[PDB]
Amino acid sequence: SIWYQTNYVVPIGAPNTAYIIALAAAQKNFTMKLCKDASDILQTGTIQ
Amino acid sequence: ETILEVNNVPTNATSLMERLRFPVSAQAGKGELCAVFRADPGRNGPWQSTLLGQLCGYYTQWSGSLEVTFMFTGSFMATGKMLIAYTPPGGPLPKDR
Amino acid sequence: SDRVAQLTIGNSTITTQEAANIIVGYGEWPSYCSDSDATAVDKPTRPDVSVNRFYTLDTKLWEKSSKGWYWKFPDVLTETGVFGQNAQFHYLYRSGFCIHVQCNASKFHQGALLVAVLPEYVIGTVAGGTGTEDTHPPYKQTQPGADGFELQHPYVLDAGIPISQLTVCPHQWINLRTNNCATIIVPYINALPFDSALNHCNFGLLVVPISPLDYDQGATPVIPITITLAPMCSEFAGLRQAVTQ
Amino acid sequence: SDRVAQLTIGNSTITTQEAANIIVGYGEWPSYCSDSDATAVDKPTRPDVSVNRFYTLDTKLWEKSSKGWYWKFPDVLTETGVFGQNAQFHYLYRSGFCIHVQCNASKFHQGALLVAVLPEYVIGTVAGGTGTEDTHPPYKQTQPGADGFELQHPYVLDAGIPISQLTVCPHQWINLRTNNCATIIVPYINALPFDSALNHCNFGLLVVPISPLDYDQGATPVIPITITLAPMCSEFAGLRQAVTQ
Amino acid sequence: GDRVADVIESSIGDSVSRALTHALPAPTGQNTQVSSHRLDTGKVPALQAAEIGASSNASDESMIETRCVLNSHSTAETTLDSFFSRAGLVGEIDLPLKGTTNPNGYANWDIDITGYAQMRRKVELFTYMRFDAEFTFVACTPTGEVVPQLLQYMFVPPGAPKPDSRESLAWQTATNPSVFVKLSDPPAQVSVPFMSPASAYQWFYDGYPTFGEHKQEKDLEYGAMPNNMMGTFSVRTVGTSKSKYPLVVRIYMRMKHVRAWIPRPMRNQNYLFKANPNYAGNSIKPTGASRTAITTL
Amino acid sequence: GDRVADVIESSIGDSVSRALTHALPAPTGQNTQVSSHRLDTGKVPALQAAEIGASSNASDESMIETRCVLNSHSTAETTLDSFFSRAGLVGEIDLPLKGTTNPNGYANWDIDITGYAQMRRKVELFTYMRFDAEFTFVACTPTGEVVPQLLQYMFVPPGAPKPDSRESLAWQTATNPSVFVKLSDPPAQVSVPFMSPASAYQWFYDGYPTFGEHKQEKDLEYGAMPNNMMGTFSVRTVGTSKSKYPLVVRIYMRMKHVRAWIPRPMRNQNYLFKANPNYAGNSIKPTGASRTAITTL
Amino acid sequence: EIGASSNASDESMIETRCVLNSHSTAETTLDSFFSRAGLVGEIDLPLKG
Ligand SMILES: CCCCCCCCCCCCC/C=C\[C@H](O)[C@H](N)CO
Ligand SMILES: CCCCCCCCCCCCC/C=C\[C@H](O)[C@H](N)CO
Repeated sequence: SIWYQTNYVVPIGAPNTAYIIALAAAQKNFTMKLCKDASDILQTGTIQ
Repeated sequence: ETILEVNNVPTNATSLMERLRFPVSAQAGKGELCAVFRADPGRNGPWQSTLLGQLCGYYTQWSGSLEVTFMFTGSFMATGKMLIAYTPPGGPLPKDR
Repeated sequence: SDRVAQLTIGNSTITTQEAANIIVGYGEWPSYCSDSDATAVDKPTRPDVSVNRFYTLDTKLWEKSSKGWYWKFPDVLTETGVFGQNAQFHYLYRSGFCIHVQCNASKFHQGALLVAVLPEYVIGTVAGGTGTEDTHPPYKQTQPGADGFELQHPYVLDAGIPISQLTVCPHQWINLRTNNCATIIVPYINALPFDSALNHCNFGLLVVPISPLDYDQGATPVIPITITLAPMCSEFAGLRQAVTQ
Repeated sequence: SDRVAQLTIGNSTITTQEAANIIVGYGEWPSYCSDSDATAVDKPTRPDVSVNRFYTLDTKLWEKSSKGWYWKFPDVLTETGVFGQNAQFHYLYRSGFCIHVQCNASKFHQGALLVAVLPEYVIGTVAGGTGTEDTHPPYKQTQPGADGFELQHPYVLDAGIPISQLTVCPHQWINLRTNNCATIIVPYINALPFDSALNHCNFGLLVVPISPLDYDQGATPVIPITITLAPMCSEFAGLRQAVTQ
Repeated sequence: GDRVADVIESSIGDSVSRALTHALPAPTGQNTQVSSHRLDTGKVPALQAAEIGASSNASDESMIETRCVLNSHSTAETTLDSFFSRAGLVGEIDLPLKGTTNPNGYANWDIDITGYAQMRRKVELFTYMRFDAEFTFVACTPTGEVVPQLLQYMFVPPGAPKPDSRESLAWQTATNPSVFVKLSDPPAQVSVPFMSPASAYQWFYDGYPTFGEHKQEKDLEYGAMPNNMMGTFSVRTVGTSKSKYPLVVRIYMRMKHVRAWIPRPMRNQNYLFKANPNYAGNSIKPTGASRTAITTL
Repeated sequence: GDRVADVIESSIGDSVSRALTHALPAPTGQNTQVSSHRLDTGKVPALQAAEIGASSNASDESMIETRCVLNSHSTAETTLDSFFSRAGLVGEIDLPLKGTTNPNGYANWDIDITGYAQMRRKVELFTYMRFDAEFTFVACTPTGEVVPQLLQYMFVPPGAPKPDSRESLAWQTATNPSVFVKLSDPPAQVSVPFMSPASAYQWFYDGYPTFGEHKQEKDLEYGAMPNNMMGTFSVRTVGTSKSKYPLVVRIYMRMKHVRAWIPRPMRNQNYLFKANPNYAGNSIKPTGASRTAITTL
Repeated sequence: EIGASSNASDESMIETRCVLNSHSTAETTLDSFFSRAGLVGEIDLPLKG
């Protein structure tokens, strides 16, 4: 959850709305197990 | 790190680029809520936009810590302090800050 | 390299890119009570990380006419998280505190808050105006809780003492053109090694604007001041049922 | 020198002058989770004395027709003292237990209770009598809380298993002509190093009369059975807001 | 740094499990030593105190005059692997032609060994179990006949897409493990590892899988252990058109490299449902045979 | 015994108060060193940042060209004992003949030094104070006259019985300390130790003395510090019949062996009540003299 | 903006315990991931077609 701790303050002449971009990844203790097929199959009919 | 589509709401072709970023703006000082999402990386939702979530789909189990880095793209004159919180299992969506 | 800072304790981490160093009250760090200063014989509980973390308890709005506020410690936390719980089940409590008052604005706003810590902050009344009436402040004014309380006569700190000499107490200033937060670390201050977290407030935190907030029409007018604090070296003794007061 | 005993832990001390030794379940003492068995990375809180003490939670009356009762751990304590609080603010919990079931009578009364500990005590229903209905026990029957719950079919432990073979679980007997209490010490039992004190009950305590209570008319007919227990090596992790279920 | 005494002498953090007992080698039954008469006061092996919770320590030698007997009777057959590493039926799958169930040429079997009593009762003797397993698939027509038909068995872990038709794209099996075999071939057989996220599978989980109010509707989830839910096992005839013959697949499981913890009373009431100890309340039978009197046979 | 790492490397229990500063000898004022002009970049002693919360470190030598001055000015007179060990009025007791107050020949004075402003203001400069004290009792008639009268002063600690008459049995003073002296004698004088149950008396206690609901009625107890309530001081003319002369007793206290902690702003509003910082809200005056303009004297 | 991923570790953002992680990373190697046969071609040889 993301909350306003104080407020987004800006002086005269600057936009009142700005954006945040979020980037995500895993830490170094991260591992995966039990190789399976993914839930998505990007194909409708036969690929020609 | 790949982009997390926290703002996974717009669906019309012409607005898909908007899911790539969420906003912030001047508020009323009530410690208002800005956004929320599940931390589950291999679950449907924002994480599906990340390569992590994608690779995650080829494995049944996983273990590890995760990290999300937020980049502010406002003007240089904009200031602000945000409180970002991870709520471990069992705790429901925080009603307030 | 002094303007930037990070405070991590418990499962909470605080950052700031416009700091003005850190004050360690009375030049001393929070420590646990020694076996020679101690008097009570029961082995204490020191919950560590579950209570020595950062609680973010309040947000006030700074206005061109604000007078100032104060909060009492540990009163502000007695009903919060695991710390509040221990403070309730136990008779005896001791701890230090790391206070982080936050307030950011813009390079076009101006104003300066004085953030200080006043041990044994006893509140007084105006004695019926004339001074003929021996009135006393109500519980809600002496232990305002987490919402704090607004000063009625900041100049005399609602206690007959000059705010001009308040700097003799551990403090910092949040002068917008310079910083966006104050950080003060406070050790346990009392004449006893332990005490009631309920009946006695070791000190009060004061946040008073000395140089009024100002900005031209058009700049964000909502300037919040948020209070975050973390107990340090929390110790508890004298266990029984929980009590709120 | 085995009939007499004293258990002191925390700020609580228990005595008995008619004991029958102490059982240490599965021949092993409660220990803290090792750095190699552990998986969660956050530094845990180990409140010690404030939670590893003796809580006396219930008293049932033994009657010539009583069937028997059971309590679930740690369910019985989740709403009690500082322990209950930690179990609520934290996701993860692990601990051991020292159980002390008490029941005294006179040299003229007779009867024998079986006191046992059954890990993962899953409850079953009678499936509509006929066995054609796939019914399931309600929350209040699976986690009866502190009041415990009375067995409906003690012979099959309300789970399709012979109470006659229950002695394969850590146990003791309170045979009035011999002793007046059972004391069983239990280590953490699970396939995970930590778990929810709310969603999962590591084991159930059973107190069942196998040789019915009896006495002649005129002897005190009110024979209570009291339950006292103490968590041991309590560890907690995964902090957030309090949750009751 | 620590300084106050109580902190220094604290035992908080001791991760070693003090153990009161230890295992000893026991390849054969115990021997019997010679014994003679004993007429003593104070020495009383015969008398015990069961209330304590321990079994009687009285030996043969101390209750009667015994001879010497060199016992070389092996104890090897009662080891967990000897007892469990014997394949038994755990699943049955039907692939009929014109039917009510699987007339679509395929089937999905949620891996659960509690459907058959013989096997189920054995494992439920323990609470926790960790092991590897060998699966064997025996296929034939309902008459026990062998036909020239080709099948595909695919292991579908939780999260992988489940086939919904004999022609599902899922059958591409690019990452899942699949076995292609004919009925004419000997039964297919494979090894499976210990796949739980837990250190052991548990036949009994006294709890709920999720937080929240546990109302009537969500009571079907009491005892639901995701750690035991290994996935689905899907089979299909390999073709676009329907198979000419009706089929049955019997799944046999043989545990190996077994470890078990926490023994418990053995089931004594007929089983009614998979993963759920419900018993017929009206037909509660005594564990064994009964007689007319205690003073007679 | 401890074993898990986090426990071993824990600092829980450290009872040593890490101190960032330390006292140094300073018998005289500091000397002034010679200084010359400095025309440098980077070096800027004049510029400070008060927000930090510390006082300016800029010295004379760095702001102007100074000569050398050997400063031998003593700093001895500003030590706590120099400042406080000077007797001052703290109590006044009246023993009139025909009066409204003490026409019964005796009086009980609850030991409280906050009745007089001069003294009170000095001590309130600190929050905590520990010291021994010398008390001096000056008695005479209301005109400042000396008469041949005998008095008894008795220290009545909390819990000891308080005299209720000039003839109370309490005056037997078998265990309490009493002083018998005449007005004709020089003033009585005694030493008193540090008697609080606390390590120090505290002029300010921000709290309540008891648990419970703190309703309006019990608001008179806000700030009530039992640790500062040392007891009563009772005086009486020594006789069965009433004294022929009206008397006044002035109590002077001189602190010695003083220690103080936590300095605070000095009172700037007239005092109104003992132990209570109430000030007249309508007569809130600025701390000092005022002028008409900031650009004028 | 630099183009690198965050170097911040768990230890520096919260107070961590010690955990000896023996979780294998073997299953995510290229061969583990790819050396599993999958359908790539289908060929039909009908009679009357
Ligand atoms: C080629 C595919 C072969 C199929 C592979 C099947 C692997 C199954 C792993 C064995 C898991 C043991 C059984 C676990 C739990 C019990 O059956 C029940 N769920 C208990 O409620
Ligand atoms: C022969 C009897 C002589 C009388 C002895 C008097 C001893 C008094 C001890 C000095 C205590 C210092 C004053 C303490 C507290 C203040 O007066 C107020 N109570 C503060 O509210």
